[PDB]
Amino acid sequence: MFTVTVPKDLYVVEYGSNMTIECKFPVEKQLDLAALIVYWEMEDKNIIQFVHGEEDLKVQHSSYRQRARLLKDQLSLGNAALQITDVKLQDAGVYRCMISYGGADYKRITVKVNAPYNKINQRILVVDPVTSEHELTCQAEGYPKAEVIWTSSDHQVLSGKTTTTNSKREEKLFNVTSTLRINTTTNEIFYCTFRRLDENHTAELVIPELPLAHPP
Amino acid sequence: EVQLVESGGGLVQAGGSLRLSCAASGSISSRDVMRWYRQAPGKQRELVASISSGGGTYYVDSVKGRFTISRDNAENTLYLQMNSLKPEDTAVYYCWDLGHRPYFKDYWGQGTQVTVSS
Ligand SMILES: [Mg+2]
Repeated sequence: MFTVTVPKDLYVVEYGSNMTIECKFPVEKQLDLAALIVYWEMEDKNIIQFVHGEEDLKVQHSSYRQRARLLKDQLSLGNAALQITDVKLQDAGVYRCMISYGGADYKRITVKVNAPYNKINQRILVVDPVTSEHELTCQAEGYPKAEVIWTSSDHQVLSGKTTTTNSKREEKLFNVTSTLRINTTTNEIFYCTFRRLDENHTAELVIPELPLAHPP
Repeated sequence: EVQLVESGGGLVQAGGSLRLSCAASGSISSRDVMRWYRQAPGKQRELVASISSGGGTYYVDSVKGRFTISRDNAENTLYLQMNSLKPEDTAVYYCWDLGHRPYFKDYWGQGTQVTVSS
């Protein structure tokens, strides 16, 4: 038989990365580019439709527009590699490559998307300069859900209040917020650790000088 | 599963013309790509003409400007108009279809003999 080979059937991919997923098919001498047909699909979405040595863009699902390319140089070496730019959680799923070249076969590939809380926004506001009470806030987005552990500079656990909402900036991604209210002094250090539930990303918060530009 | 039945083959003299027809029955689609191949006696089977879903066509060099592949999706019929026949056009012509609807599969007709007398 003419058989499409897949060197791996499972890709774990990092949110926002580029992935290349490979279908291997036999090519002996120079390939008849005309004869070659390559389809890539994820579930019901068409990604790549390569026929008569060209792509039909008119048939590609919009969610794969500008971000999906067949590597045409690879085609000569029996390689139907699909590259997807800026991978999101919606790109997780089962991919099929379909090749017709002296016969016709398909293979399934599973893509999983890992979305870590690796990016942490922080904010330190004084609540009352007299008590020296401050509000420390860390936020990050990821999947799945995360707890936030607040630690002192001596790595003792402090109690904060966490708020988990569905991201508005993207989809399926959780937006996690924790704030620590504590009486503290300039140059004291705090850590907030995002710990996914079911990896540990830590930010350093340094207490700044009390601002002198403040109303009564 | 799909059946392809080619027709129109026969005896034509050089400079003559004929239309081949392929009737496709079963799990067909306007998204399927279809083709005409031919095999001269003890030569290798070659691709003659190709039509994509988008109606985009490829022709082998030896038939460019003489042969026209077209599709009627309503009647599930593929056509080859063969003009300015030459003796080397003599072959069995096979209809071909790449199915995607149930699964991804290609299907072959049994072929139709074309004989170009000089
Ligand atoms: Mg070949």
